[PDB]
Amino acid sequence: PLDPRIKKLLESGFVVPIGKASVDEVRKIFRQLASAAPKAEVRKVEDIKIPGSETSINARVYFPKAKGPYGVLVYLHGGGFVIGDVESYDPLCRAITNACNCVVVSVDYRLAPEYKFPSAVIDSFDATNWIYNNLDKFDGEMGIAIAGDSAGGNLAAVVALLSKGKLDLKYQILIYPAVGFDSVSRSMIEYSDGFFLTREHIEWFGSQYLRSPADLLDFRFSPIIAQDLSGLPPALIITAEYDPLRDPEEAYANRLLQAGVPVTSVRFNNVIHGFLSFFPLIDQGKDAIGLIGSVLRRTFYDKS
Amino acid sequence: PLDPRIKKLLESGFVVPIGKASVDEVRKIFRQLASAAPKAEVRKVEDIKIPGSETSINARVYFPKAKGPYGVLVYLHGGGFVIGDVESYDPLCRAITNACNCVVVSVDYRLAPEYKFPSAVIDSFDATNWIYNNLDKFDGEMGIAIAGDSAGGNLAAVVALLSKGKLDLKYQILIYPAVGFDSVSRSMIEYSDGFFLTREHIEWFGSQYLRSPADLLDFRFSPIIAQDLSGLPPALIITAEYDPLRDPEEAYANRLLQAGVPVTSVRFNNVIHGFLSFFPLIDQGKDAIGLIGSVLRRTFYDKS
Amino acid sequence: PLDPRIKKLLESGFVVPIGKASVDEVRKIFRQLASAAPKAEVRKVEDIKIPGSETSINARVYFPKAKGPYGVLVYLHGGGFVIGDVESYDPLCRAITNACNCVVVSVDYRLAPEYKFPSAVIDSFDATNWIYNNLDKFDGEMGIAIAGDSAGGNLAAVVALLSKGKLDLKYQILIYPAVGFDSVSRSMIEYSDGFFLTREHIEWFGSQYLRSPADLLDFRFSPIIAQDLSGLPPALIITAEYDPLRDPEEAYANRLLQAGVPVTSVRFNNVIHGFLSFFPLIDQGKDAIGLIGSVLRRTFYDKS
Amino acid sequence: PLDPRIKKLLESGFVVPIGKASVDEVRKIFRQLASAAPKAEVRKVEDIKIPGSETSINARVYFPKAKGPYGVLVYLHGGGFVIGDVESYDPLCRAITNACNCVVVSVDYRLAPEYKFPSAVIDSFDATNWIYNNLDKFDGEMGIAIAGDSAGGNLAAVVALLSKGKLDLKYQILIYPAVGFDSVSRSMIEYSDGFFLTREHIEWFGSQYLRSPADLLDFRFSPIIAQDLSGLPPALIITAEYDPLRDPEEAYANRLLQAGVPVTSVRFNNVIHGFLSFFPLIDQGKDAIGLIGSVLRRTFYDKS
Repeated sequence: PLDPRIKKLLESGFVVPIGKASVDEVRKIFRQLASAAPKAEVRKVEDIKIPGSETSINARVYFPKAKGPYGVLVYLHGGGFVIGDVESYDPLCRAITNACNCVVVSVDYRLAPEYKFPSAVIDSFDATNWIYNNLDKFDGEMGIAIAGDSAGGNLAAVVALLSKGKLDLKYQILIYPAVGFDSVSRSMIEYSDGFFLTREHIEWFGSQYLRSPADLLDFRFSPIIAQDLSGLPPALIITAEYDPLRDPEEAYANRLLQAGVPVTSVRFNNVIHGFLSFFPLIDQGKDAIGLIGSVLRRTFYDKS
Repeated sequence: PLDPRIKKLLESGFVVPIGKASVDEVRKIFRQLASAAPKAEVRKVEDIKIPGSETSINARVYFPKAKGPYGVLVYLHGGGFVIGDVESYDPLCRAITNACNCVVVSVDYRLAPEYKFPSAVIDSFDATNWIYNNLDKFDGEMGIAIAGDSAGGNLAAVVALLSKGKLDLKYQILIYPAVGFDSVSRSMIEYSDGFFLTREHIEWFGSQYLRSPADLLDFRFSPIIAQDLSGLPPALIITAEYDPLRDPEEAYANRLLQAGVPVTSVRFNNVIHGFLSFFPLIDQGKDAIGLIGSVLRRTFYDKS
Repeated sequence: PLDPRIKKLLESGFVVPIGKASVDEVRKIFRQLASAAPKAEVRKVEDIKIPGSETSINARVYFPKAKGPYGVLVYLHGGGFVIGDVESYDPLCRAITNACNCVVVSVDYRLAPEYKFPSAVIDSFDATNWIYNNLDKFDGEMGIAIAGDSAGGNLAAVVALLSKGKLDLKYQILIYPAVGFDSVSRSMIEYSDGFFLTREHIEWFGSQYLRSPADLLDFRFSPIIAQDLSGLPPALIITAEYDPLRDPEEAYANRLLQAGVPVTSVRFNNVIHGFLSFFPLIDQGKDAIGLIGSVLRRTFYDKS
Repeated sequence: PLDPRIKKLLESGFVVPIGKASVDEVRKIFRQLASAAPKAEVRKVEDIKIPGSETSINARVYFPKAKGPYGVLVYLHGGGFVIGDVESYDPLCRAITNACNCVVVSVDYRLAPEYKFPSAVIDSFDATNWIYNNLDKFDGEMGIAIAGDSAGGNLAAVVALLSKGKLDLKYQILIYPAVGFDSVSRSMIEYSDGFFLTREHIEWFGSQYLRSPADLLDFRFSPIIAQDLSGLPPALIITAEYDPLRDPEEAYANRLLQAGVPVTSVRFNNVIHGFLSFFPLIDQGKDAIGLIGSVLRRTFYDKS
């Protein structure tokens, strides 16, 4: 079952009313839930502007207390392509920075409904490309990895596909990613209601971001249908037991492994979608951050 | 685990080499596996020609020994839209006829690759419509129901959708139906190999029947994406534990139930896709036929 | 998920308050829930007294409208070894009689807490033995089979074990049986609350029937630990998707199959423990009765 | 499915022939598989003798390169209560030492069949008690935690129960622990063969360690039946997807959570029982060690 702490939380009015309030109001509610966590100190934080192909892309750079040289983690926030932003994810990014002893660059990709698919993908890819070619500005020569949660994990997976034979990503961290259109899985049907992220929210986010049903078949929305997954960076894929998105994420892990990509696929039992964002209230979220920290310290530094 | 009888069978060379032999050779091998079962006597068998909108449609009519009046079951064979035919399914149709005490009309819908989607759907619908308007010719006034296995179960489900507010179907029997595009489910990933129907076969059948990826999003191929499942006939949905197709079929059951359609969804444990076709070698197949017989005698006759 | 009809029912106060009211009151509430179903006509009903080794055993005999000769189904009711009786199960037994065209003998085995384990087992075995040696009194020469639901299914399975090389049982029908001590399965943990039969009820029933923890290891309470399951009668095992007892029943099916016993193991999706008792309110219960009818008409009569 | 790397490994003759070779030969084969991994440097290693209530208990103490003060992890090796020892687990203990920046004390508890249950429990508890009262000898004032894998994880869980209101354990790390008698779970039935640890091995180990079937009901063998799990130390429970032992471990996690104990329960997908012991050949094993390191650095030091 759910961790009783989580069951109590959901019963006690822990909700974002996606599809039942204006886009402004749902953004505001999410800001308050996410941005409430403590902001751990880091060494230095910098806001920068990345020159993207279609827009100037805001990003926030977090430097760790450890001395360089560093690896650089490009981080793409979640929020169903519609909500979230760099500043609401500041507590989570600072926690990751400290766990990984690495530079984290959190990207403000364009959001729907104002900017439809594939705008978020273009910005996420353009930001990763620029960071790769400018690692020297971050004392970042230990290399680049890409990470994101939920919608951001979808973007991370897709950027890893788009980067093949262009950039040299060390690693992809996919934190309960959306991996594409799912009208069929058991987890999607079983956990459609009552577990924080609902089927109605998933459909509402889709209705804002996608332009037509053809986009469902586009690998830049559904990377699980990509023709060829070989040669992608090694993956850590974190899933949550009581999450409608769980089964397709475990399928994507298996497909990567089948294509010879190294994958550590881990299900956090007893918890729900989005749990890292609520690490003060959901202890397992801290341990998932610690797991991200382990994998990145190993890839970048060959350290424990 | 698999029923040891089935494990022994698969180990002992029980295979159709889909995608690894010519269309002619795979059709021939399937004919031999299916057509090998005993042909139970029925009262009378008749081959008829149904005037379809695009072709003359062959069908075989089986009359039960019980006296009329009858319900009429329209039966659509499986074979991935490419293999099978009325004559290979003659043993299974005779078994159903005897179990249900009903008239069975088995439909020879056009096959791929010669005829692509949606030719099989058009023929299956046209046949059902004609049978409905001609029930009197079968002493068939107790009404019409639709059934099929695998690809035929897909066609049965889709005909039920297309019939809403045109015909009065009493019931839909979906025997491990294909219910649409699935790149994500656990059963599909878990049972992709070694359980008679493989992912490679599913992809090969798709490559023969579909015209483009857009067809994946067509409700006449993927009925699980239909906009509105309400008002469909009550369903019996039979699934098999070790079948890649299992999870999406259980999702379709749940979606029907959510739309207020009565559904009896039953998983036959320990068995594989296609098991009713092999009822002499797989005892559970006999019991699945007996379950079909119960549901149809109740719907048509209000008899035990 | 649950069939919405069932979810509505449970939400609407469908409960037996096991462990929270006196034994008299819980028996009375169960009588009212079970005995409410319509009593289908049969040909003749007779109450008899079977001379058991420890008690005179009441049984109710139901004769079908079909002409003889008959098979005889020994039926053992459920109720956690504590509640239920022949008369509350009269609607279900009449439904089975009509489905199977067979004689049903429903046994009033001694109940806990008045009579502890193994009293129910002794009576169930003694009744089966007497019926076997007296089949001629029922025009019952087509043979004997044993069936029960829940606690009664436990007793049926155990009688099948105790009968090996004494009686010639044709078949065992185990309808969501209790198959022994389970402190570990996923279904038990997952469906411990909210699905009609709860962990607290299971523990309360155990506390009334068992004498000490050693009884947990007795094969006459936990048949899944029996040393040797070979040579038992072919089984139909019915399970329900949302039932804490589900996983150990599927394990018992697998163990039988591994011991070379023919088993048809079927999970009724979307439904709860006890669903056949509520066949007027839960349509799938009718279809499960129809499946029992198919299997028994085949074993006894070699008829469809 | 299994990680293809693991499938290749198992196919390529990766086996301990438990129950099919002498106790000496199975011990020798395990020594060679486990002891083959690289021995990472640590600061200092010491072999000590702990005065137990029934025997002098050998233990190996590993000091980390980081400066003190330290927490102390008591480590209990796996091997089904029969095989393994401190020296075969030296590579894994050194890896843990480095990940946790902590003192690890690996305990040589008495083995079956020479010493039956509960000898291993008595030694594991006596060692933990002595280490707790002698933390000063290890510069170990940051406290004590207990960890073990498989049989050792069973012993760790049981020591945590036995320590309540005697010692102050900070944490219990249970790495695919055996949590007691399981004749019923789906994982046990499903993964009984072909996944390195088999049902036959589990039964053979039991037959060497236990004295009678009554021991199955003893909470010091089956901690999942303990009367009261409240007030135990926070747990990290690691399970593996393709492991017969998986389901009862997830049940034990849930029971702890229900008793208000903090638990992080994580399933490593695609891998088998014992995978941390094979961290050079199974990459996920390294990441599981990194997760142990995160949780211990947090509990002992409040560090990332």
